[PDB]
Amino acid sequence: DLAPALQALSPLLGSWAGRGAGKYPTIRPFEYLEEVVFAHVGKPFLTYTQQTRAVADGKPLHSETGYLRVCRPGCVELVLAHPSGITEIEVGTYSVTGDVIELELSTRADGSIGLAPTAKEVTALDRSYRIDGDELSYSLQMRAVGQPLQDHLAAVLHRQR
Repeated sequence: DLAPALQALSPLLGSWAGRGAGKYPTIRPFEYLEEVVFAHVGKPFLTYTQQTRAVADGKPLHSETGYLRVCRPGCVELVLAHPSGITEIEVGTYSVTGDVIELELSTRADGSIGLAPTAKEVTALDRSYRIDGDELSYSLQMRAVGQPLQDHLAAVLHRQR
């Protein structure tokens, strides 16, 4: 069933929902609801899809989709497409301390960003995830549009039954 390489990350499997917030020097702050699903097809990667929407009415905001590859246990390659015309490969590592998993990834660690002709100029993304039991939280930092690498999105999600 589950590929051996994915065993440490098995607590990610399933559906998660919660709420977060975003900011950047070039935009107004905002908040969002978020739904994520992690699944697999028997190979050494997880599938991942995310949709966010406005807190007030539920209007679609951002989404992302792709794969969390486990090269060899302890190392990850996150490969993502964004509907904003951007692709992202973040590379990094994780650690398990009991029911806590900490994952740290970045495009800056031999990752990649691709920009469609009409996309905004994003040049680096860093992600820090913590899965603690039924709570998943993250912070994402971004370097883009003339601004230095800094906090951009963060959320807390909870495992759905």
